[PDB]
Amino acid sequence: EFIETSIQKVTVDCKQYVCNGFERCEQLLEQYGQFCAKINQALHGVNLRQDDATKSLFESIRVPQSAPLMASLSGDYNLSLFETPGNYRSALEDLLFDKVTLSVPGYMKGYDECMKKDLICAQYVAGYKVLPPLYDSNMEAMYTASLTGSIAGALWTAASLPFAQSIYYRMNGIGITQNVLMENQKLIANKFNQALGAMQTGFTTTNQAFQKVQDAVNANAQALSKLASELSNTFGAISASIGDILKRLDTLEQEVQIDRLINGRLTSLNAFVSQQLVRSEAAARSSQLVKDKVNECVKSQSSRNGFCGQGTHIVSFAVNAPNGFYFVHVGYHPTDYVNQTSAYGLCDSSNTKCIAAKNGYFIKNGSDDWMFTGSSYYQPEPITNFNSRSVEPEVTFQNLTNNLPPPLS
Amino acid sequence: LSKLASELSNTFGAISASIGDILKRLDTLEQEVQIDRLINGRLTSLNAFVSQQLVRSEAAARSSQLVKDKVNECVKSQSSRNGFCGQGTHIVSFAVNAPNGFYFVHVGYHPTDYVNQTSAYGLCDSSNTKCIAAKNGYFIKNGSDDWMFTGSSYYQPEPITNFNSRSVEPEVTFQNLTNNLPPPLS
Amino acid sequence: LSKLASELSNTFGAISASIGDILKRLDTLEQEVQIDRLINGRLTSLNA
Amino acid sequence: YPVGRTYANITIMLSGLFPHQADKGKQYIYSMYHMVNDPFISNYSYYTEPFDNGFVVRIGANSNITGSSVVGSANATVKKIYPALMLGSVVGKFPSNKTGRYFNHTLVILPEKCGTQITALYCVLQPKNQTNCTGHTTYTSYVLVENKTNLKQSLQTWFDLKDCLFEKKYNVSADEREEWFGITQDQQGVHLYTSRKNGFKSNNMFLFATLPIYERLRYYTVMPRSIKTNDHMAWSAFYIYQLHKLNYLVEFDVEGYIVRASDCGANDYTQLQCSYGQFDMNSGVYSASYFNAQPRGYYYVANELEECALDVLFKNIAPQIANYSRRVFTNCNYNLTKLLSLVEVDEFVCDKTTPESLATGCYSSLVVDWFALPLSMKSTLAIGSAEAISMFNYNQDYSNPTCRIHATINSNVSSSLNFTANNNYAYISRCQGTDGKPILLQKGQLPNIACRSGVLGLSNDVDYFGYNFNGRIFYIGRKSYTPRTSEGSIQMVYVITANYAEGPNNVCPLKDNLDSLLGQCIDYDINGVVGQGVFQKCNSIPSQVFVYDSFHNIIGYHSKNGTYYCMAPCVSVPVSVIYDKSSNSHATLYGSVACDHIKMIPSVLSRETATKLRASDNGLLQTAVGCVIGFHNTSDTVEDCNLPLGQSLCAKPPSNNTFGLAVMKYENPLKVEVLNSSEFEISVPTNFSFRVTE
Amino acid sequence: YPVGRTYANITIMLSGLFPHQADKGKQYIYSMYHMVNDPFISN
Amino acid sequence: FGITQDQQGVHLYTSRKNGFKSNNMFLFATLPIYERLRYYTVMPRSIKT
Ligand SMILES: *[C@@H]1O[C@H](CO)[C@@H](O[C@@H]2O[C@H](CO)[C@@H](O[C@@H]3O[C@H](CO)[C@@H](O)[C@H](O)[C@@H]3O)[C@H](O)[C@H]2NC(C)=O)[C@H](O)[C@H]1NC(C)=O
Ligand SMILES: Nc1nc(=O)c2nc(CNc3ccc(C(=O)N[C@@H](CCC(=O)O)C(=O)O)cc3)cnc2[nH]1
Ligand SMILES: *[C@@H]1O[C@H](CO)[C@@H](O[C@@H]2O[C@H](CO)[C@@H](O)[C@H](O)[C@H]2NC(C)=O)[C@H](O)[C@H]1NC(C)=O
Ligand SMILES: *[C@@H]1O[C@H](CO)[C@@H](O[C@@H]2O[C@H](CO)[C@@H](O)[C@H](O)[C@H]2NC(C)=O)[C@H](O)[C@H]1NC(C)=O
Ligand SMILES: *[C@@H]1O[C@H](CO)[C@@H](O[C@@H]2O[C@H](CO)[C@@H](O)[C@H](O)[C@H]2NC(C)=O)[C@H](O)[C@H]1NC(C)=O
Ligand SMILES: *[C@@H]1O[C@H](CO)[C@@H](O)[C@H](O)[C@H]1NC(C)=O
Ligand SMILES: *[C@@H]1O[C@H](CO)[C@@H](O)[C@H](O)[C@H]1NC(C)=O
Ligand SMILES: *[C@@H]1O[C@H](CO)[C@@H](O)[C@H](O)[C@H]1NC(C)=O
Ligand SMILES: *[C@@H]1O[C@H](CO)[C@@H](O)[C@H](O)[C@H]1NC(C)=O
Ligand SMILES: *[C@@H]1O[C@H](CO)[C@@H](O)[C@H](O)[C@H]1NC(C)=O
Ligand SMILES: *[C@@H]1O[C@H](CO)[C@@H](O)[C@H](O)[C@H]1NC(C)=O
Ligand SMILES: *[C@@H]1O[C@H](CO)[C@@H](O)[C@H](O)[C@H]1NC(C)=O
Ligand SMILES: *[C@@H]1O[C@H](CO)[C@@H](O)[C@H](O)[C@H]1NC(C)=O
Ligand SMILES: *[C@@H]1O[C@H](CO)[C@@H](O)[C@H](O)[C@H]1NC(C)=O
Ligand SMILES: *[C@@H]1O[C@H](CO)[C@@H](O)[C@H](O)[C@H]1NC(C)=O
Ligand SMILES: *[C@@H]1O[C@H](CO)[C@@H](O)[C@H](O)[C@H]1NC(C)=O
Ligand SMILES: *[C@@H]1O[C@H](CO)[C@@H](O)[C@H](O)[C@H]1NC(C)=O
Ligand SMILES: *[C@@H]1O[C@H](CO)[C@@H](O)[C@H](O)[C@H]1NC(C)=O
Ligand SMILES: *[C@@H]1O[C@H](CO)[C@@H](O)[C@H](O)[C@H]1NC(C)=O
Repeated sequence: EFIETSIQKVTVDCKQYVCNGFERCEQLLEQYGQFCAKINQALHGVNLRQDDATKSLFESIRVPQSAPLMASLSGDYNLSLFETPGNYRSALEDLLFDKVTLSVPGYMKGYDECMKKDLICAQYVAGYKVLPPLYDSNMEAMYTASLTGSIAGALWTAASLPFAQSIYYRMNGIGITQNVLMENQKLIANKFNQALGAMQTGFTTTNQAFQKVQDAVNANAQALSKLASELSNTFGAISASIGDILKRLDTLEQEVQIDRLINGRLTSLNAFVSQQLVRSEAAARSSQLVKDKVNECVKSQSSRNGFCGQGTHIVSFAVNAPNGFYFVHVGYHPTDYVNQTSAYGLCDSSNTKCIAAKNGYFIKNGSDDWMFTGSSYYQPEPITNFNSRSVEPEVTFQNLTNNLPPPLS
Repeated sequence: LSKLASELSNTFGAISASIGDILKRLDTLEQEVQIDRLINGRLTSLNAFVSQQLVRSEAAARSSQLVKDKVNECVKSQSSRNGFCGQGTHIVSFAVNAPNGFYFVHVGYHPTDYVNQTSAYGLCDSSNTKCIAAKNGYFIKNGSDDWMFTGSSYYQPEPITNFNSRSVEPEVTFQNLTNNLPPPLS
Repeated sequence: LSKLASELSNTFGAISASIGDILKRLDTLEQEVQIDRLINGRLTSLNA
Repeated sequence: YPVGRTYANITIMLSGLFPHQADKGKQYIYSMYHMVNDPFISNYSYYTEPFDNGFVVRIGANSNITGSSVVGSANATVKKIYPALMLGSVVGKFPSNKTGRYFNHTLVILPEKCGTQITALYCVLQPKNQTNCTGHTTYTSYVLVENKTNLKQSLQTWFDLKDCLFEKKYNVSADEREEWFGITQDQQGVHLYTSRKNGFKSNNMFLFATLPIYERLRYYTVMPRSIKTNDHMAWSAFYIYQLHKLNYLVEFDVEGYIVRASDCGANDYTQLQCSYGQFDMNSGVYSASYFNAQPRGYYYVANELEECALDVLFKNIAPQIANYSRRVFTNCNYNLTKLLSLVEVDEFVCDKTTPESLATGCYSSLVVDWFALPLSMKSTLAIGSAEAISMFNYNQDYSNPTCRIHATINSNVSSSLNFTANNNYAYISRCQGTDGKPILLQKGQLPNIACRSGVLGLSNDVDYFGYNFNGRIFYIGRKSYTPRTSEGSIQMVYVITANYAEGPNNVCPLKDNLDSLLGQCIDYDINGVVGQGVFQKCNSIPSQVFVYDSFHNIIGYHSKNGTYYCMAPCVSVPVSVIYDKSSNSHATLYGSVACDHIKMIPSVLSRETATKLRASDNGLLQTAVGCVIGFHNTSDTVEDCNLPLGQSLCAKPPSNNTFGLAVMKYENPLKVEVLNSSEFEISVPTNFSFRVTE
Repeated sequence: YPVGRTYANITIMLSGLFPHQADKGKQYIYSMYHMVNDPFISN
Repeated sequence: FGITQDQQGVHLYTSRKNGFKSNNMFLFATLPIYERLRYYTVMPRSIKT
């Protein structure tokens, strides 16, 4: 699932956009007020707010402790998609930036090939400019790599753990019993690699989340094209070129035609500024969402359904995206269910002390001899003091005397 | 407010920004043409102000929900999540009024100097019958043996005591020791 | 929806809110002039 | 001060006549008599400087100090001396081959009685043929001399006044403070501005005189003045600065006086101030505009072809309106003066064009429709007419730029070139078919052949004649008219339709370099395509000429000689201004452009960056976001940046006076290593400190 | 091809004189003399 | 091949222009016929064997 947390920072030369450097148009524009100063201040304000939002987001993502060798030193968990290997991006970040149809403008010498030889090349004729990002592509990837290397800290109250031990402690708190993990270590790792391989091979036009990454780029491209396409509209005048209006028509009627061009250009610029404000509000909401998603899913385990992906959350990985952040949520999806019955809590007929199930249920194996199983996997076992607690007696508790568990005897 | 107030003086292509001067100077056929282009500018200004007020109302609704979350997670109780309730590790927060909103003063716990140390997942004897784990800390070691316990946010070697170590299940990765075992495990 | 539907009857300074009546009542140049100020109003309504 | 509107305590943009920033002007010095003694002068009667939207004079200044006498070597206290100007419309030469003579009427401004009265007389100065005065073969200069205690009586010695209109006298109180004086000519007359209006407490200038002078002054000179007395006294030097049509950003104070302004094209920081309309700015990277990208040249080329046959309009007989003739002119150059010299035009009706622009301008075709029609029925050709002319004879197509010229040819010219009208003239007054309805005529079409054949067949007027033609019978009507005026002249109507297109635009006006204008903003007029842009020489279909863009923006031009020219808009290179409020220093970012391009467009940049980039080289660094000027590479890494430049790039403000180009470094977290063993290493603190985050 | 303005690599909404889709038109065929005299034509 | 009458005369279009590399048609002639054409017919012909 993908969240878009960055708008396209652009600056528009208002005077060149509206009047194309013609003194007659600039004389007629001054009776519409201080439009260019207001538009310049609005664009500078939204760009400054976007820079502050990026700084705050990356300061929230930053983790004080990380293990850079954890993603490479692991068991059968093929974690090479998020492994940092020139380019400091991981395999998934490179895959996201390569499979998307994004035209990155030349920030260092892009004027030399746009001219002297396309929204990255139409900015030098339409009088706008896409500002470069606040952080380099490498520097953002080091933040993402440090976050990925810090995933396997100790969940309880820093501490560096192997990835296998960390997913073991996550699935133990899921509800799967102690003895199941030791008997299915190989099967669990082989099941993890199958899901990651399926997510690797699904990068096509079939998954909706990558299509969101494409729609963000398409929205930015449509906004820039809509900004640049009003230089050809006449808006009812003889032509869209101010010089042709000045050459063809007399002084009294040039005012009418130039004014009806000016109103169209003003409407286009104001519509662009309002769109940038709405997109800035969306980016602020999505930035708060990304902060919450990172700090909860990537740095801990979720106790709430739906958030941190569907199913029941185990581990999440956050990587960079062309316009935002990309999250990979690994969940626990059970397949086959077995119907059973259990009790709120069992105890002897005297009701002196009574116990309750901890992270599971007290199932019955036959007509008697109550056992304990995990809440997420079926594995009956004798009741032990480390999987039950002493609680208050209740009137709905089961009364048993034939076979007493060692907490009850 | 300045954008709303300073566009009364814009002629918007007319001969003047005053309706009375247009009515006095011009005939009844061109009066419509000039007054209409003043009117269009005024309507554009009012519609722009209303749309801007709608977007600012959206921002105010989102920030009001944010302030409710900040108060109920920072001020009335301390928060267990990082980044939220200020940077660092949250301890206490104060909320005061601001001109257009609310001001929050978050006080955090910021460590300065660190000491490297080694610890263990658990701690029990060679029989591996009952084993313990540290509570709100790690089981540090001061040499060959004699495992001790310190806090997770401050270095202070203390003897292992039953109120700071709960009994847990035995595990295959737990330490085995029989020389100076703590009173929970003796 | 009412704001979308009720701004089709505004003339926006034209002689009528119907294009057919404008084409019936005016010559070519004033047809071009007066239809354009209806068009601007409809574009403003749709963009709003 | 901008006359017409008074402002107070605001900050707006003006577009009046102002001098450019850091203009030294021209400095003039007045001397004394020697130690009989002789005047001492400074060749000031030979220079006829251009007027050029007026000038401004800094009267006084450099005063209250110990100056230097010009004669000999002596020092004395400097005092304020009022200059005496001499303004005229036409120049020439004295009869000594020495310049400085103003023919016709001459506005002469000169002070009276040690600068307590200002006399501005405006009249002709005839030279006086005497020895050593103006108008003789032996002549050096004219000097305006006066003792210590009138200047006009000294002017009577050299020149002889004749036929003199007025003489305005203005009173001025003698002081020693610095005074501003300015002159400006408008349609009302020659306005005069001084800083002594509304009290004398500022350097702003307000209008105090408007002399009626209705022909434009183009030249001005300064009387060489010397005052009869070495170490006695000294006189100040007055400076004259020219007024240019440009923009300031001004700031008014509480009593509505200009206390500070900002020349928009002067610096990069003033381009920032003018682009945002604000004086006091905050630190940050901004986006500036070009306030110095005005065009500085001109270019005009067009295809040269044979002359169009416009002489067919004035031969054979004048056509009837019912049988008018049409000619379409393509692939030829046209001379419309051959049309407009033989006729007396007294009405033109045009849309989407003007007759002034019909003579110039290049089209794709030229459709001319002409017929004979009296001027008394010229309303039948008007738009929306309900007469029989506009529905059966000639309906005008208004979808294209047209000009309907109602012109007459007098009998002398028409008899010279054999233009005659002797047959009957008539128009189709009815064009009904067999069914009872009239056949209306489409826009821009000849009359219906069924009605036109029948109408041209008849010779007498009839309203409901039944014509046969071929097959179906058409009921037609014929009404006659006389196009010849009873004086003898013939009245014609010419309809000229001009078709514009984006193609080759072959038909162009008839008339009887680009390498010198490369790299500057120029006005180009190439094959009927007008606009603004700079030109470079890029590598090269060399027959479609204008290579376009997907947005139909012209990006290059193929010259006729074979070379390929590389145009761009004058404002195309994006400019970011890095301003720091504490240090009050500015630097410039040229984003996304390689740093060889800026060195070949120094004309369109600001007035200070042009002089920095034209004098030698260096100062330009190639970053990952563009070419900066005003930076220096420091190889320093920072963790936070108050002026973020781009891709992990800082800008350290100065504390020469150049910004430091730092990079953002990623502060690595405390690295921990994973465990193979059972034991796992931990990071625990031993010292803390409370920190606040508001 | 729309005269008066050229285009290059762009999808644009045109308007002009064009034939409607899936029109068969009118098919005309020529021949030789019927079988070298008596030429063979249609009406 | 295509024909079209306008206000400036009768235009003639063919696909052989610009090297004859496409099926698009470009203007190659403009006959000075200012009478608006109403009808057209196909003249029969037969080439010798
Ligand atoms: C377009 O047509 C007009 C009119 O035919 C041209 O104006 C003509 O220009 C010639 C060239 O100078 C003039 O001839 C001059 O005649 C005087 C004596 O009359 C002679 O002393 C000069 O040496 C010269 O030969 C002619 O008078 C003038 N005619 C008119 C009516 O103005 C015009 O030149 C044409 N345009 C172009 C670009 O050629
Ligand atoms: N006979 C005589 N006449 C004069 O008018 C005269 N004026 C001066 C004035 N000399 C000076 C010396 C320095 C600067 C000067 O430093 N000006 C700065 C501008 C800054 C400012 O002073 O306001 C400069 O740009 O040079 C000006 C005038 C001296 N002797 C004179 N002697
Ligand atoms: C400008 O001055 C010239 C003379 O330098 C004036 O020309 C004289 O005009 C008068 C009156 O028509 C004639 O009697 C003279 O014969 C002219 N002399 C010469 C040499 O041409 C001219 O009229 C003045 N201009 C104006 C507009 O008055
Ligand atoms: C030369 O000195 C005189 C007086 O010594 C100056 O005149 C004063 O200028 C100030 C400046 O605003 C005024 O406030 C006073 O009212 C003036 N006093 C008089 C008596 O006029 C004069 O400005 C000095 N000149 C220069 C160039 O500084
Ligand atoms: C109506 O006008 C047309 C053209 O303006 C005349 O046609 C010309 O006739 C002369 C002699 O009859 C020919 O030499 C020309 O070649 C014709 N030109 C064209 C374009 O057809 C026609 O004669 C006029 N009708 C009448 C009755 O005078
Ligand atoms: C991990 O997967 C990649 C492709 O998904 C494969 O090339 C690589 O060999 C795998 N590594 C292991 C250890 O299976
Ligand atoms: C268990 O015994 C207690 C006391 O005799 C009684 O209150 C309770 O209802 C019994 N539970 C059941 C499930 O019968
Ligand atoms: C402690 O002893 C048990 C049983 O002998 C063994 O399984 C476990 O691996 C031992 N722990 C270590 C750290 O060797
Ligand atoms: C002039 O403007 C300033 C702010 O720029 C303000 O403080 C001051 O009150 C204004 N003066 C008057 C008389 O209003
Ligand atoms: C002025 O020039 C003319 C010719 O140019 C010459 O005949 C005459 O002698 C010159 N007079 C003086 C004083 O130089
Ligand atoms: C001045 O007068 C002398 C003789 O008196 C004569 O030769 C000369 O031409 C005159 N010059 C002028 C300009 O009248
Ligand atoms: C100055 O005075 C002397 C006599 O006192 C006189 O001859 C001379 O012309 C005067 N200078 C003028 C009027 O310029
Ligand atoms: C100028 O001053 C003189 C004498 O001091 C006086 O007669 C005249 O009226 C004054 N003129 C003005 C306009 O003040
Ligand atoms: C035509 O020329 C003759 C001879 O020059 C002249 O007498 C006659 O007045 C001229 N016609 C007109 C209308 O002036
Ligand atoms: C006018 O016609 C006469 C008749 O012969 C001829 O001599 C003369 O040259 C013609 N003039 C012009 C200008 O065609
Ligand atoms: C034109 O091509 C030549 C051939 O390589 C090259 O040297 C030159 O730099 C090119 N010039 C431009 C402006 O691209
Ligand atoms: C600045 O210097 C460093 C090291 O000397 C170099 O790596 C860097 O590329 C330089 N930057 C520029 C813009 O030249
Ligand atoms: C903690 O650090 C501060 C600042 O480095 C120092 O002044 C203080 O003495 C330190 N306290 C201890 C107990 O080391
Ligand atoms: C437009 O031109 C580019 C480069 O010449 C080409 O790759 C592309 O296929 C063309 N068409 C479209 C629809 O972009």
